[PDB]
Amino acid sequence: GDGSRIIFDDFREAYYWLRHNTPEDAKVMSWWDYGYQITAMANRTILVDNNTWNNTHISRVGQAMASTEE
Amino acid sequence: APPLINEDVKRTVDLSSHLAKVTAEVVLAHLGGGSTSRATSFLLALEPELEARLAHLGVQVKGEDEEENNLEVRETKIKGKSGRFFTVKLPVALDPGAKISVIVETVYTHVLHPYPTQITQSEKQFVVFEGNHYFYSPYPTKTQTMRVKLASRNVESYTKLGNPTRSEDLLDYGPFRDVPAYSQDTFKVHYENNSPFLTITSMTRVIEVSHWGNIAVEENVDLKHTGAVLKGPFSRYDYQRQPDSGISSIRSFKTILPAAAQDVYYRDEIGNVSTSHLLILDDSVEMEIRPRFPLFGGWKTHYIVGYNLPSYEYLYNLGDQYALKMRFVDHVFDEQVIDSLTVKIILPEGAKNIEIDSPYEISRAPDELHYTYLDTFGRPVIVAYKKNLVEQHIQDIVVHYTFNKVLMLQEPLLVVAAFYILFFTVIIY
Amino acid sequence: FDDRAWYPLGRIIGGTIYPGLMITSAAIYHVLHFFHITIDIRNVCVFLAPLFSSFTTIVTYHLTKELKDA
Amino acid sequence: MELEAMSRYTSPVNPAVFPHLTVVLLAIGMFFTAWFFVYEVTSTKYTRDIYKELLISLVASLFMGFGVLFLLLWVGIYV
Amino acid sequence: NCLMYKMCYYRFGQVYTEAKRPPGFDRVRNAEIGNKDFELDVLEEAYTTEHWLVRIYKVKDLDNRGLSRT
Repeated sequence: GDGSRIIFDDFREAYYWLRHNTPEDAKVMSWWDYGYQITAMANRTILVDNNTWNNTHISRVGQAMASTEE
Repeated sequence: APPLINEDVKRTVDLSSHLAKVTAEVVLAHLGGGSTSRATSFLLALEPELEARLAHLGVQVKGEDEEENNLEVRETKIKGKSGRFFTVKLPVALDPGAKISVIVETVYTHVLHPYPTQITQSEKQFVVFEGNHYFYSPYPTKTQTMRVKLASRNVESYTKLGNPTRSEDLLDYGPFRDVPAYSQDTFKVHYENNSPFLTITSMTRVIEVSHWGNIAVEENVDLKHTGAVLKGPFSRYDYQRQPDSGISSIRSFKTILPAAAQDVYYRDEIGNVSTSHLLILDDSVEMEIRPRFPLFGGWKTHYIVGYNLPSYEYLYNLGDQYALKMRFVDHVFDEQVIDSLTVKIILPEGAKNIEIDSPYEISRAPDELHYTYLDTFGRPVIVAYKKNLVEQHIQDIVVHYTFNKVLMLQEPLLVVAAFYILFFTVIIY
Repeated sequence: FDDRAWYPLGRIIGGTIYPGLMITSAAIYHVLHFFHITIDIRNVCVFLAPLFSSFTTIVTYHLTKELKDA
Repeated sequence: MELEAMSRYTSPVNPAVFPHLTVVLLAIGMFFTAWFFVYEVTSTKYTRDIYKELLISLVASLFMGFGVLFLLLWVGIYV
Repeated sequence: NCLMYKMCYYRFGQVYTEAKRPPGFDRVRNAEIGNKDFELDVLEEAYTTEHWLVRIYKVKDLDNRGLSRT
């Protein structure tokens, strides 16, 4: 309300937390938009990625996100 | 050796934070008769459980000139006996039947171990200390007492030798009497300690000096919260809602930067960190640093702080002679604890006859050679290492080198050729 | 061959990329470093686009001059 | 030869000065550079003289080379 | 009851998102979420960023006793 720029860094905060506080062989599941960001900033293994060269794998991730928790 | 005794000792053990300061007022006195020599020195000894963990030891005579009453100490080995020893040179010899009162100050590191080693957010932090009831010394001690100051009054268990008194957050022992030399009795206490258990696992201190009136210093800091390891989930919701949540967690710390520090930047491997609040006091640039995320025990973080300084705050000169003074290291926080510091000083190239007056012992590696914008010969780098460092090591160092008038003007002359030859290439073409 | 992405399939990088941008950036990086203008490679990447978007103004000048007049 | 008895040094080019020099020297170098290229592109096998090209190019080099220096110091990439 | 809804709105149901709005108001749907109280059974909340912009969960290891998670 004073015209100061509020900034939210939460993407880099989360990726840095991944980078330092998780085992170096951990696998992070995510929707394919964020695969380049996780791979670049967090340096962790990912399942799916922006270049959708395997639609079957993206579907296998969407099925896990859409399906019931059991 | 002449027959000295410790005719009185009063020990203060300060356990109020992640470090264990120990103070002994000792009235060292001479037992000998006049056939004995005037004793010029005395010995101090470290207990083998702790000698591995001694960060600093200092001694000064009881007297107001604290900056001058510091005595000279040397690490020494006595034949055939285990443990580190130190020789202290007195300012005046001690005659038969004279006495003097000296104060010994020591700081041990890592000697407070979390127990339990793991806690949830809502649990508190307890630590175990294992020290000694007695002044471990080569000399017998007529009488001594101990006062133990705890981080908080909530003492969980302690060792009851001598029917110690307890009041608020202090324990009071003895008096013990006629205690033999090298005597030991393992004092153990287990108590709540919520102070910031921070450890700098590694810092790199890069000092870059130019005769263009600017010295640029950068401190790569690797920081670990060594407290009790977090067990279970981190509830952000409970961390926001309740003030009790994570009362051991480290939110922020405040760094006291050089009074002159201009253009202070705080950044990371992955970009800027927009969270630091900087305040310019007349004596110091206070900087509050908030990490990207709060550290719960065994969480890690990394950051880079650097800043520019004017030359004439720290350089001194005598024509062709130049010498940088430095206060030895940055005040990242009070009671800061560092495992491994690497200091690099990058002189101008063509700096010659490099000599350094280290305040105390520091491992020195062979000079590297460093190349940057418009460098050809390369800047000679002083490299040193030391480990297990504490706030009492923010001492002074001076470094002396030769340099010449013309060499700065060489830098533009070396630029000009690159454009002249472009023009000549056009001509020839 | 990159085994940090598309786990457990991995991705053949050099077989599935257009390398000209990277070769350009690496060439400029090595040229600058040869003169010891030790620029960080991130800066070379960030500022690569303005440079060629400046050269395209001259290429456009000549391309239009050959169609019409200066 | 011990600390408090000695002297101290700083660059005689003071903090405030570089913004002026950089502008002046770069303006001059741009003048002579434009002159150089206009002379080179206009003149011809019968109408060029080496000694003029050499003098113009040497002067433009001197001024540009020192202008860029003071520019990089003004930026604060202290050499 | 899908996985994604349960991951997004875990605990969120009790947050006073606004002063004029009831707890559990969603700034983007402009709706008070329907299923406010539940437990996650195969995920534990590893880190939620300061503004909850990014949430990361740890997929619980297989139950030590061979019990079923229901």
